[PDB]
Formats: sequence, structure tokens, C-alpha cells
Amino acid sequence: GKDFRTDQPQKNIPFTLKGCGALDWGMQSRLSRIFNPKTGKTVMLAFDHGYFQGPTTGLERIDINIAPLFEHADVLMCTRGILRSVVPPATNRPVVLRASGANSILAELSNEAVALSMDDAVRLNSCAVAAQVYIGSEYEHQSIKNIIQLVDAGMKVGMPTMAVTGVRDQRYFSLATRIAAEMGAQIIKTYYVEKGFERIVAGCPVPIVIAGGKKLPEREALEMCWQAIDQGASGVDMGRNIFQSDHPVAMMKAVQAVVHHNETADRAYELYLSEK
Amino acid sequence: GKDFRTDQPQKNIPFTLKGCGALDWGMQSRLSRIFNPKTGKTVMLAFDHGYFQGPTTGLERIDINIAPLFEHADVLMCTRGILRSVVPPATNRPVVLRASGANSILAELSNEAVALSMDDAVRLNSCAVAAQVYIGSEYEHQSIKNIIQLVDAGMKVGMPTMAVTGVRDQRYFSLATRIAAEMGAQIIKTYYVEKGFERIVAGCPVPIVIAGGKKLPEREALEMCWQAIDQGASGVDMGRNIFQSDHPVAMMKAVQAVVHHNETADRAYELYLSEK
Amino acid sequence: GKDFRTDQPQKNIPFTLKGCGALDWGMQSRLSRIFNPKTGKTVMLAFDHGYFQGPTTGLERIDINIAPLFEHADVLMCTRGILRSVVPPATNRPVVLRASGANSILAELSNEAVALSMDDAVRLNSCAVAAQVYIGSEYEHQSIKNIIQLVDAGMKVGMPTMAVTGVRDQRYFSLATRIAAEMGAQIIKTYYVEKGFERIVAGCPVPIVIAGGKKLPEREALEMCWQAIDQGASGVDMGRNIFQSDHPVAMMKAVQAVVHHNETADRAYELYLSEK
Amino acid sequence: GKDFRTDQPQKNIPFTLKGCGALDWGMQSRLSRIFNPKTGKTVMLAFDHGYFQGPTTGLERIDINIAPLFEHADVLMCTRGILRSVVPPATNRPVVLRASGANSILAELSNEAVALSMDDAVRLNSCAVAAQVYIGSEYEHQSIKNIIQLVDAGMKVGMPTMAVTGVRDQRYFSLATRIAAEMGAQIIKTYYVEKGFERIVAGCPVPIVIAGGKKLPEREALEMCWQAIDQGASGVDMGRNIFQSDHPVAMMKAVQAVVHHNETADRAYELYLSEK
Amino acid sequence: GKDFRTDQPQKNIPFTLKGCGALDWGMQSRLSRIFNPKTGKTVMLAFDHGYFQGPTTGLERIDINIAPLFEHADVLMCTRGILRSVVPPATNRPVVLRASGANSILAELSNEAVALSMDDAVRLNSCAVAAQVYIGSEYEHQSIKNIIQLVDAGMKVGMPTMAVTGVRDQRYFSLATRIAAEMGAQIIKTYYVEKGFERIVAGCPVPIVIAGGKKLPEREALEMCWQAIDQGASGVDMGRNIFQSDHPVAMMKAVQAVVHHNETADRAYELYLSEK
Amino acid sequence: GKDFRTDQPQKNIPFTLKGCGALDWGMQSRLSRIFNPKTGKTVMLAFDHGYFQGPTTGLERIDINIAPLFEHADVLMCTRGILRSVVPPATNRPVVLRASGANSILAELSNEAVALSMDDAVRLNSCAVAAQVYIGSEYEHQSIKNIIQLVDAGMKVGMPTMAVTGVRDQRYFSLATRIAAEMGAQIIKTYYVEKGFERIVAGCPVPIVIAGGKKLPEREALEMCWQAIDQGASGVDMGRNIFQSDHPVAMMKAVQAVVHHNETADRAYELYLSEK
Amino acid sequence: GKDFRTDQPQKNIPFTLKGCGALDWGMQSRLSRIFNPKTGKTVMLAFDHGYFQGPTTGLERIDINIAPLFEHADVLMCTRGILRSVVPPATNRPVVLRASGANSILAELSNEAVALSMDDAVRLNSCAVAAQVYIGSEYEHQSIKNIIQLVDAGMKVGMPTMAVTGVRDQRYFSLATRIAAEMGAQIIKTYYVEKGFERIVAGCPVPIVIAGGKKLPEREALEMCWQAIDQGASGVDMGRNIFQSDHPVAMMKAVQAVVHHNETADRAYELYLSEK
Repeated sequence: GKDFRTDQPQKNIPFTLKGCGALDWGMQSRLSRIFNPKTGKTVMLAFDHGYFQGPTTGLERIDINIAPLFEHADVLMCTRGILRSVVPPATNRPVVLRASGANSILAELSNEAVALSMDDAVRLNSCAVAAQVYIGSEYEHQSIKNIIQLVDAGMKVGMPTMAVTGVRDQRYFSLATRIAAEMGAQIIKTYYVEKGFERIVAGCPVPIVIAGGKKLPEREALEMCWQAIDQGASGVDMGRNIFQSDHPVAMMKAVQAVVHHNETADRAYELYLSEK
Repeated sequence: GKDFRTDQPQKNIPFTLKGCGALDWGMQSRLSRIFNPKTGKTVMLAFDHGYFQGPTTGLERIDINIAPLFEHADVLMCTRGILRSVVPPATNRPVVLRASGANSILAELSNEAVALSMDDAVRLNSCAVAAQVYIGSEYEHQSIKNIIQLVDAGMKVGMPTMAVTGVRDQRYFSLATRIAAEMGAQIIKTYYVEKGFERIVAGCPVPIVIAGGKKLPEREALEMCWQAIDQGASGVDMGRNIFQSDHPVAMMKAVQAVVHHNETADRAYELYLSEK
Repeated sequence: GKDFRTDQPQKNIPFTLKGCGALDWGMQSRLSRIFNPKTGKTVMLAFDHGYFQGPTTGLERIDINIAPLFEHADVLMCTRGILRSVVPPATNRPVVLRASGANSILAELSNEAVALSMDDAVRLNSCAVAAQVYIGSEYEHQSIKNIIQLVDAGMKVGMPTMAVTGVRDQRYFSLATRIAAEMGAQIIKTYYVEKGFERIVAGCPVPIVIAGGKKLPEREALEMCWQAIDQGASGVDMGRNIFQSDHPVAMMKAVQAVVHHNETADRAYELYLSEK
Repeated sequence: GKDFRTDQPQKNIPFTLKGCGALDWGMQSRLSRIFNPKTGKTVMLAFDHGYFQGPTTGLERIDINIAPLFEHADVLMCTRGILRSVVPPATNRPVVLRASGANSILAELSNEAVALSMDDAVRLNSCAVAAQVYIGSEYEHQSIKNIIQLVDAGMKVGMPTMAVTGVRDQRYFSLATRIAAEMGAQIIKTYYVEKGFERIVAGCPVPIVIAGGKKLPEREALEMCWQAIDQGASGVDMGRNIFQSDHPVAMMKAVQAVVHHNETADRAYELYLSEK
Repeated sequence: GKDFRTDQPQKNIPFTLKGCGALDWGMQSRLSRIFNPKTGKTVMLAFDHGYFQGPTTGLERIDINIAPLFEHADVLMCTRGILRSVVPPATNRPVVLRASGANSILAELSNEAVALSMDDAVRLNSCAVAAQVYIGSEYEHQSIKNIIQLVDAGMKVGMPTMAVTGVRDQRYFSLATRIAAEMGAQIIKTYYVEKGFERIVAGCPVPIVIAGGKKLPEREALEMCWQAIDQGASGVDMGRNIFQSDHPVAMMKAVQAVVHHNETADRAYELYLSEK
Repeated sequence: GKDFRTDQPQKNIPFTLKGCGALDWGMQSRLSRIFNPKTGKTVMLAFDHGYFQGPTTGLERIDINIAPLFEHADVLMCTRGILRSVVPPATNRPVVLRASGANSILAELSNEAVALSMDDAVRLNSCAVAAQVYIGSEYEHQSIKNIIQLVDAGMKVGMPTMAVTGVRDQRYFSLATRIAAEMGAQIIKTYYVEKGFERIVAGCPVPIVIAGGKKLPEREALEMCWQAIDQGASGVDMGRNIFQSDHPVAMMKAVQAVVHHNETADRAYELYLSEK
Repeated sequence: GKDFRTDQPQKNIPFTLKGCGALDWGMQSRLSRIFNPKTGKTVMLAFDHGYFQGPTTGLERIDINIAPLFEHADVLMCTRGILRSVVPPATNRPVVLRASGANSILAELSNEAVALSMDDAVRLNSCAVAAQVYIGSEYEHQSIKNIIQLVDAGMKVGMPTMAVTGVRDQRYFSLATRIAAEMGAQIIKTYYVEKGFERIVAGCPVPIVIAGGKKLPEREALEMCWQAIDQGASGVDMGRNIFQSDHPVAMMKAVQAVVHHNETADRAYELYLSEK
């Protein structure tokens, strides 16, 4: 009375996430937490700037200002320090730990070191670890070494590594993104570019996520989102453009719309206003 | 132009999951994946029986039969072998890896050993590892040693351990659950008991999940669920009672209702029929 | 304008705790948490019996029954499982982790293995780790090996080891306590003996703590306490005799008095009744 | 005849210490040794200055001058060298080991390295390890790296890390404290600021303890204490302001009062005089 | 009824690959994948330039441009990043992983560090790992240290190391190739030289492979190939000269012919045109 | 004005201790602590019997009975437990730690395991570690494995191993001593034999020390000592025959005389009486 | 003025030793010490029997009896105990360390365990390590495991492993030798067989050395040697047949002759008598 369904042969489900087709199950799993499998994209709420900047504006009180924001994000990005202290475990959202540091705004910006062991990143159940790479800066060599070291460790343990390009035109980000990706980073985070972003994406063999940069009027930020996605980015991280907006949650739903659901910039903006 | 909100002092968000208030962030995180923070409960779809049983009925083809079932479960439980081969990473559901094995239905049932390294469990992004404890059986000592070893390893790494009690009355399950919990297991999985289940829960300091046992008519299984939850269980795993039902998905929604939403057995059953 | 007080030469303060004069600072420190430096004694509240016994009477609900008891104890003794789940860290009392297990009341009692890694004992900030030795029982060899192994590990890390003698006359406890001590245990926990206890203490080169055994009427337990201390024991652990008493806290103050303050059994009992 | 109290369901005791709600039992335990659970605060007697300063005034003879002081402190802070040699283990007080060093007052102050292994810290039963971070100084990068490394090690083992900010206004200590905390330090030690201290506390997600700085007249030091506490500090360390006072013990009870008991500066001072 | 063929004595098959006669079986095996045992030569398709160059011309899209090229190569050479993301495992071709990096075209070229652990190289089933040595450049010391370290690791594990000489006459390449070989590299990759290439090969005790350098008209590249082989090279890597040619596949068959089959430059070229 | 004394060539001082001529400096040093370089012999005061025997007669109180005895011994032999608790470090005598145990007089005698890690032996500054071998007993295999393991460890670290033969004629001790020595033990401890002791010594390639065995009248013990030495033993250990004598110190001087100074039994005995 | 001899191409010298053509340089080097490269054979003087036998006849005093014998042997075989104590390092002969033991002639012969770490073998500069395999005996499983373990370790380090077959006809030694070889042993040592030895050799893919067995009259031992060599053995070990002969040295020259130089048995014997 057992059925092996011999007439129907087992078939492998493809993993479509860009450039992550050859990864072990655990690694693909972590990535799948970050990038929605249906849409292949992610909305990331990153608040890690304290790491070299101290209490930046809008990050003065993560526990109050940002805590309400978590639910509307696909993935969180912060330091391990902040995570343990003021991010509730029950927040139940995937995190990308920031794992570079040891610079200040008072000194050379590119002077970064690995800021936590994979050991602890694994201890914290991270979906990925992130570090900054600084092509063209004084400590560009150490920066890449940082990525390298994170990838060596991540590979033993199934932890993806995200390389963030710290700094301004396409040719440049192409170099920076590509080198990072090539070194082994599974996720690249970078900036949007008004001319030639497509080349950047096309040249990168792994998913790209874009950082928001300085605060803009929402309408403009959304347009940037819309453009980035339209041009093949896999996620957007609006930092300042979110936690700094007077209507954060509204903004996020805007961003969710552009990213996952395809809304056009205008509609997006409108529900932006809708949700105030 | 910065606001530290000095008038409002940072306050710690309590972690209410039973007996899990003193765990590092990562461990609390993994547990939060398993047990819903809002309701403090879980619906678990366990298909690990192949481990000593081979192609048991209804588990003949996980890839076909059970694959459709994943989305309606809070947490999956299977072997690492099965997980890699036929569970799609994109399934994006938390897994509890079954980590004991080396027994057959052809020999002594309690003769189990640890069946994978924490190393690999971590590599596979598990939310927990599970092993069987066999109080009263011939290899009861090894079984506990197994739990012990998994907890020693999990604590290095933030991985919770689930001890499952393999075997029939309350006093008995009390002993078995309690010893396991006392050894260190963060989650206990065990069987429902018509008389005295409350004592079992009350005496266990950590979350309890119940296994379904042999297939029953749905109405009866739901009643069992309803009872277990009403009596303080933190989740239910209906194995056979689900994958074997002619209308699996419908059953799961039934179970979701009882567990998370509080529906009474009858209503539950009714949407059971509703969903066919 | 600096004073080195050359006329007054630095002198070493002796460490008087019995048999612990040649230990490193950290180990001496942990022992000092357990045994009061002024009186050289400890009142221990041990509730670890669940470890092979399940929900023994009075330990049904540690979180409710025993939780109120902590403050009146010098040192707590429990399993790591119970400690993490239901002992509040803020309890701020030194713990001795029970580190043997894998036996049941359903099987041979002496069949114990080491139940946690020093690694985790250290992670849990223990003052000491404890295991049972079973001279004359079937698994007496393993039991000693367990002590040995715990001492090998504790020495790397500054962790004292407590050997408990599980089982009935003096000559016997002498053999057992002495072997344990000799193997390397810093603390011996054992049973009181109506004839010859003095020889037991005298023959042990390290501190002895006595377990209470089965519940007695308080008057009788106190007398036993009084006798044990009078005869050179360094501490008492009244398990059942405390958590099972109808007036626990009162009992503890009774015990405190006998142990630290020297009250005679009768006075002790009287404030026993006083404190109800 | 057993009572599981089923009518009464086990509930988790919150851990209220600021930013320490997501830590494993052991680490929470160590912290609870330092910061009183009832008041959430600590009085710290730090005499570690020898580390780069040699026999500073008042620290000429720890063994004579400071030894009497121990009992009136919540936590001690010294080097491992001093601890072993002249702090009696029986002192029975929690210690925070100073773990940075390799600088002299004869050379660049910020040139510090890690000055002991976590291995030894654990061997010494520390409640935490401390190192200095030097934002703005020449070796600011190494200083952070030192914190990072101590956190990486401490997390393996349950050991909290204290970052002390070495150097003068709020905006500055905000940057320094926040980066350290963000890197992962569980305790921040810093200086009081007459304007804007609240922002410093508000911006730090973990407990802050303030250093006394140069000796002041007691009345003034108390006011500083009072102000620090009133403004949200979790502890105070009056170094010079204590061991250098002509009436040390009296001062401490003054500080105890302000810190734990809430006395107003004036009353505090008065029992200061009272206790001479 | 068994035949041991005693009349015929077992004889050892020689391993003829240059300078690889004293290697363990596994190492010999990996080399045998790379260099054809019959002809003792290899045709290598290297696309690792992204590593310090970003999306160089013709490497813009490995996945599209180069993917078709794989089947006609003996061995592939790329970074671990590119390999995982866009090289299909089923490509079933031996790879030599590029294992140096951390330089940019924006900074000193010779500033390279080891860019992956042997650990991961082994995890990726590599046939060899490669790094650049830079005699005469600013970071020539680190470069050799790099080779050293890879050989140290590769020897533990059976992994050959390729040293590539980055930079122009014979005497020079002799120095560079020889030092690398001498340090321990099993494969040397270097440039062709119009005068004195013979001395270069003759002085190297291990196989040499030549890099193509800047794109040339095919006829000329083939002549270079032909010459290199004729003068004792063991393989050629035409990078640009292949992926940049308008007729890549045709080129490779050209190169295959010269290398393995001995065709003269002219015939080679002709089938070059033939295969368009 | 420097003199290299070229006319006088550096010459190597031989190391004459039997069978120890090919040992590294550290190991030769430790052995030199035990066996006097001038006479090549040792007087050993062993009190380790508590290890399986409990408080044997005369070892009831090491701290009182045996403490006076240390100064008159070349080397001490006890457990690590006893050593830490009641042997003063300032005793300044070399120790041979007893490193086997886990047996009781209540069970099979030969059932021993390694009783402490070389790690701790080294931590205790031992001159050697000792374990028992039991040829012909039930656990003879494990006993030899014990010796093997200690040697494996000791060789990493410069620690000599002493194998004691536990049990009755020459042919027998020859087998036992020789196997142990052959396995790798640097020192053999064994019993004296009235016929054929010479063959035992002659067949052992490394130093032999003899155990006293049951208490005898001093005159007879001395004669045994005298005979053992006369027949080539390298040391004697009179356990019972010393600590049990009514005039211990006198006895030791007797033994010193026979062993190091060559006194004849009678003279020896006489100063025995002399020294009462 | 440099000559690279381009006209003459580097060629690989074959390594002809049987079944050792695919080993790393170091391993081939150690084997080359044992087996003469010219003749591909070895004369081994083995005196390791003390290991389970005690002072066997003729091994009573290695230092005297056997010491003279070393120079006339190609390779020595003894225990590590004996080697350190009584084999002079200056003996300058290759040794094969006996690495199994823990049996006695008083108990089951096949009960052997690994008797030293590869770590020490390497420390002693061994050419190989040897252990016994016991097909058909009670502990045959452990015996093979022993070989396995040694090979695992030896391969890390370049150390060949010799398996000796302990026990009587061809079919039998075929099984035994072949299994050992197959497991991974590089050298097999076994007994000569009057019928079918050829099959044994032919069936073994690696060098075979024969043990002499019980003492025979020289003429007969020589004939055995001659026959073994004639039938394809790669070396002989005459233990007893040498150290027990009245004219040892003469015997060895006899054996040398048969083995390396091809002398016929008779001539061999004659120079046997010649050399007395």
C-alpha cells in the first residue's frame, strides 16, 4: 500500500538568484532569507553608520526611532554591538552584520579592519557579514584583504559576504564592484549612478544592492529606487532616506512597492502620501 | 540639530519565550524563527522518519508529496540528507535538523548516535538540531550523552537543541522530558497524554512540542492539537496526521487555526472541510 | 610628595581555606565565592536531582518553589539546563554546576558521564563543577574517570571540581572521599555519619560539604547540621530538608545560624519556629 | 502526592540592565556581579593606573593603602599583575581586569596593545576585561582593534568587555562612547561632562560608568557623582578622588549613598564628614 | 584457479612530466589533469584579470562571452568569485584558481596578498592555485612570501602551486622564473621572449606556461605559440588573444593544433580561417 | 684583550645515567633532579597509595605524619590531589606525580586509567609522571596503553615516565619491567627479588627503583635496600617501611646511607638506632 | 658565459622500487634509506620482540649482544624504548620503529594497540613505523585499524608504514599481506612459504620482507633466504637466526651476499664458515 510514484521522476528545482547557483544549501538558504525568492529582491534597512560616525542624525536612538521600522524591512543591517543591545531578537528579521570598523570620522576613512569573528557572526545567526572596500583610497589593500578574509571564513561556515564600495562615476564603481565580486563576495552593495548603472549591474556576477546616500526629498529617492531596480539592482537600501524622513514607515511601503511590486515612481510616491 | 531624546530613557524589551530568557541574541534569534514571537508557538512539519525507517508511507517521495506542504509550516524538520537533496533552499522556512541516527527498524530502536556535526548544522543554517532520548530503553545512556554532546556544541555556536522522547503515561514523560531539559535541551518534543499532560508541561522549564503519533481521523487529531495547546504546549507536530491525510494543506490550515489563532476544535475541523 | 612607606614591608595575606593554599588566584577566588572567607563555610542550596530523577517532589516547579529560596543560600547547585531556563542571572549567587548525568532512576544509578564541557561551565560563570563518584558501584571506574577529566579541564581554566559520593559507614565514606580528593577534586560532598565522621573529615585534605539525604523533621536535620559542623564539615547542603519543608526560608535561617554563626541546635530550631 | 502547580504558568523574569537583555546566562551573570540588580548601578574602585604610570601617588602601596578599601566597593579594577600579587582572593569582590597596556607616560599615551589573554582573564575569574579606546589620538585604530579583539574572545567565553575612552566636550565623548559600544563593548567607561552628558548616556546603548579624573575637593566630587547618576550613569569610578582623599572609607560611603541610595549631594557630603 | 602471473613481475610506470617525478599520487594526479599525459602540455584559458582590473574588455560578461569557450580548453583559470557565480560546475574542466589579489590598477600593481585559503581551494576541487611574483617591483618580498605560503599549504594537501611572473628580457625572466620554481612552485607561468627563451625553459626545473600578453593579430599570436612550444614550453595561455578575437573558438582549435598536435604556424592559422 | 682559549678545545660532558644518554636537555635535567648525578641514585618517599586505597595506615594525615619527612627524601611521589592540598610548594623537593588511578580496593585492582593530563603534570613542575602496568592481570592491556599514552605526551614536553609493575618471581618481573621499558618508560619501579634480581636489572635498559612492599622490621628492610643497591638498583622507595616505622627520620638516614654512601646494612642499622 | 645546455632537455629519473612510484619525495627518500636503490633490497636486523616477550633469549642484553651487529645491517628494527636507551644515535643506520604493542605472552597475542605517536616517530627520525596485523586472530579488527591509523598519520608526514603479518600456508599469507597492502601499508613483512611464495609476492603490490621465524641451522636459514630472494622478496629479516647464531657477524655477511650480491646458498654458507 505504498506509492513511489515511479511514473513521475524526481526533478531538481533551479535556484535563480543571480550568480548564486553553485552554493551549498545553507548558503543558498541564508541568501534566500535576504533576497525574496519570488521577486529575487530585498528591501534593506541599514543603520550601521554609528560604527565610525557615532550618533549620526536619526540614529541617535535606534531603540526608539528605528525599532518601529524593523517589521517593514526584508533585512536589517547593523553592528553586532547595536544588534545585541537594542534590536530585539523577536524582531524576527534577517540581519546582515556589519563586520568592518576601527575607523573614525576623525581620521582616514578607509582605515578599516575586520570588526568581528565569523565565529560570533555565526553565533548571532547572521545571514551575511559585510565589510567596506575602498578602491582608490589610502587603505585600499587592507580593505580587500578584509573581504578576502571574511570570504575564507564564510566559506567554511555557509556565510555569505557583502562587500560595500566606499568612496564617482560608472567606470569607477565597475572597477570596485567587480574586484570585490571577483575576490569572492556574494553580495555587492554600491551607489546608484545616473549614467551607466546598467554596465555596473551587467558587469557584476552577483546581486547588487544600492545604498541611498545623502537624504533627498522622497519623490526623488523613490525615483532613484525605481531607476535602480528598473536597471537591474537586486535590492535597495535607503538609509538616511528612510530613518530621516518625517514619515519613515510610509516611505518603506513606498520602497516596498517599487522594489517588490513594480509600482511606478509616481504611484509609489502617492501611497507614500497616502500612508502619512 | 540632533535629538537624543534624553527625556525618554532606553528600556529593554523582554523575551517571553518560556525558559529562554537567558540566552544570547543569536540563540534567541533562532528560537524566534521557530516559535512565533506574537503567539509563542509553532506548527512543525516533520518528515525525518526515513532516518531509521526508510521510505515510510507518505514519505515515499518527499519531493512531490511534501514539497507542496512547506509553505504552510512554521518550521520544517528533516535530515540533512533530505534537506540538501529535495528541499529547495528557496523554500525559505526555518529547519530543525534531525541529528541522531544509526538505528534501523531492523534492530534495537534506541541504538542511536549523533548523526551530524554542529559544524554542518551551522553550515546548513539550522535553527536547531534534534536528537532522540530513550529513557527506559536499552541504550538510554548513549541517548542522553547524545543530547549532552549536542548542547555542548550548540552552546559554542548559538544553536538550540531539541530532545525528542522516544518510547507510556504522564509520570513517564515527565521523567523523560525533564531529564532532557535538565541536561540542557532548549526544546522538548514529546507525545500528548490524555491524563496529566498539564503536569508534563508544568514540570518542563522549556518549550514543549508534541508529536502526532499514528494517523488518526482528522477530527480526532485536531481535538488532540486543541487539547495540547489548551494545556500549554508551545507547538504541535502532526507528522503522519498531515502528510498522510488525503487533504494535507487543508489539515495544516486547520492546525494553524488551533495553534496560533485559538479556533476551537470544531471550527477548526470545519475550515478543514471548507479547505478541501 | 610620594609615600612608599619603606618602613613597612609588604606582607602576604594567608589563604586559610582547607587544602586550598596552593591554588592560583582565580581558583582561590571562585572557592572564596563558595566558602565564606570569614567563617570558612558555606550553606548550599542544591536542586539538581531532576538530572536523573525527573520532577522529584518539591522540585516540580523550580521557578516557583525554589526561586524565593535563592537569596538565603551561599551557593546554588543545579544543572546547566535548569540554570539557563529558570534561574534568573540577577539572582547574583555563586553556582556549582552539576556536570555528570546520563543516568535515570529506571536504570543503573552509577552509569554517569560528564554532562557538560568545562567550556560551557566557564561560559556560565560557574564557581565549580560537580560530578558523582560511585565507589563500589558497577560503574565506579567511569565515575572516577569523570572526576579526573573534569579536574584536567578545570585546571586549565581555574575551575574547582566537586566530587559527590553516591552510594554506608565511615570506613566506606573515608575510602570514597579520599580517593576523590586524591584524584584532584577540590571539594568533596558527602553524607553525615553517626559514628566516625571525624575520621572522614580528618582524612580528607580538602573541604567537605554534607548532603542532607531523605527529609527529616527539622529538629533532627538541624541536629545533624550542628553535628556535621561541630565535627569539621565546611558546609552543608540540605536539599530535601529545605525545599520540602513547609517553612523553607525559616529552615535556611536555621541552617545559616548553625553553620556560620555557631548557634546550638536548639536555639537554631527556635528561630526556626520564630521565623514561620 | 506531587504538585506541578498547573494552574500557575511559568513566566520569564526580565533582565533590566540597559542593553544587556540579549545575553547568555553567564555573561548576564558576570554583569550582575558588577551592577547591582536592584539598583542597576555600581561603585567601582579602580587602581590600574600603575599600568602606564608606575607608582602614581596614592597607589604607591596598594597592599596597604587600598587593601582596606576593597570591602566598600561593588567592583575592583586593577591589572592582573597587581591582582595576583597584592589583592587577596578572599577579598571576595568582583573584578574588572584591565587588559590594555604597553604604553608609558614617557611615550605616546595611545600606543596600547592587548595586555592579557581572555584565557588568563577567565583563569582569574574576571567579571569583565577592560581596554582603552583613543579616538582622535595617533593610535586610535589599534585601540579599537583592541576592543574588537577582546569582544571576539569574550563572546566565546561569556566575558563582557569594558571600553574606556582616553583623551573634551559632549560631541566628542558621544563619538567615542558610541563607536566603542557599537563595536561591541558591553560597558562603557568615560568622563562626566558639565554640558550635555545626557546626550552621551542617551546615545549609548549599554551601561556607562564615569571616571573621576583629577582629585577634587570631596564636596565637588560628590556633586559630580550626584550629577552623573542623576543624568543616567550606571556607575561611577572615583579613582584619585577616593584613594587620595584623607578619609577614603568615608568618601566611599558617601559615594555609595549617592549612587545606590539616592542621597542628595549635601546629605551625602554630610555623612562624609560624619564618617571621618 | 587463480593466476598471479608470477612469470611477469610488476613494474613501475614512470611519470614523465618535467620536474614532477617525486610527487605524491594526488599531486601528480592534479597536474595530470592540467597537463596532458600523452603530450605533456596544456592549453589554458585564463580569465582572472578582473581580479585587479575590474571588467576588462572582453571579460565584461564571462557568463556570455567566455562560457562557450570552456569546452575547448584544457584548463581554466579564474578567481574563486567568478568560478562560483558564473562558471557552471558541469563545465567539467580542471581549474587553476587565482589566489593572489588585493591590488587595483589604481595603485601599485605589485601590492598583492594571498586571496584565498587552501582550505577553500580544496573545497572547490582545484587542480592548482596561482599567485603572482613580482621580482624587481616594490612588493617583491610579499609576492614571494605569497608563493611560499601557498606551497606550504598545498604540500599538506596535494595542491600544486603556480607562480606567475608579473612585471623585460631573458636574463630577467630567468631570475624570476627560477626563484619562484626554487621556492617551490610546481608550475611557472611567464612571458615569451624573442631572444633566449630556451635558456628560460632550460633553467626552469618545472613546467612552464606562457601568457599571451596584449592582443596581437592571430597569425602573429600563433607564431608566438608555435615558437614557445618549439622552444620547450609546456603550455600556452592566450588570454586576450583568445577572448578578444572575433573568432574565439576558431583560435583555440588553432592553438590546440600547435600545442598538442604539432601543426606548423601556417597550417594552424589556416584551420583558424577554416573554422570561422 | 679577549681569551678564547684556542689551545683548549671544547669537549662534551658525558651523561652517565643508565639508558638516558640520548635524551634532550630538559628531560635529562628532570631525571637529574630525581637521580643524583654523583651517585646516580635516588631515595624516593612515595605516599600515593590513597589513590586506590583511601586513608591507608600511616597515610591518614599526610600533612602531619609525612610533612616532616620531605626534607630527607631525594624525590617525592604522590597524587596531584595530595600535592596541591598538603604538600607545601616550598618543600622544594622534586616530585614524581602518580598519573594512573580509577581503581579501588573494592574492585579489580588492575582497572586503571590515566589520572591526569601531561598538561597538568607540566603545570605542576613534575620531574616525572608514573603509572602502573599490570602484566598478567585482567586489565593488562589498558595498563600498557596507559604507559604508552603518557610517554607519547611526555616526549612532546620533556617529561620522563615511570612505569610501576603491579601484581611473583624473577622471570616474571623481567617480563613486566622489560615490556614497560621497551614501550618507552624511562624509569621502572618494581619489587626486590631474593633470587635473580641481577637478571632483572641487567635486562632493564633504564633505571630501576624498588618498592618496599609490606612493612618489615627495619633491620630486614635495610638489608633488602642494601641488597637491591648492591645488585644494581638505582634507587629505593621504602613506603610503608618508612612512614610506618616508629622512627621515620632515623630510617631515612639509614636508607640514605645504604643508597648514596654505601654503608653496609649493619652500620646503616646502627646509625638507625643512633638517630632515635 | 652561462650554459643552459638547451640542446639537452631535462629528463625524469624513474623510481623503480616496487609500488612506490607515486610517492612524495620525502617518503621515497625514507624508503630509499631502507631499500638499496641499486639492488632494491634490504637486510634488516630486527630486535623488537621484547615488546610483548620481555628479555627473550639472545635479546637479554641488546647493548652488548646486538650493538656489534648494527653496522652490518641495512636497517634496524626495534622499539622506541630500546632505541633511545641502548642504540647509539651514532650507529648511523636507518630504523623502522615498532609501533604496536600492549600485548604480553601472558595473554591473547593479537591484542595490540598503537604503541607510539607518529609525532614521536618523526621526532626519532624514523624511516618507517611498523605494526602487526592478525588476520584470523581474535583482535584482527583492531590490528587493521592500527595499520589504518598509522597510514593516516604517516601520509601527513611522509612516513611509510610496515604491516607485519602475525599468526600457515600461501593462500593465508596472500589474504593477510594483500589486505594490509591494500589498506595502505607501503612495506609488508611476512613469513616464507615452501609452496607458493611466488603467488604471495606477485599478489602484493609493495615490497615484501620476510621474517626468519624460529632459529634454524645456518645452512638452512641461508637456503630460505636464497629462496625468498630468488622468489621476489625485497629483503629478509633474520631475527633469531642472527642474534642467536654463535657467529652473528659471519651470518650477516652471508645474508648480505645472498640478498644484495646474489651469491648462491652454498657459496654464501661457505663465506659463513670463512668469516668465523
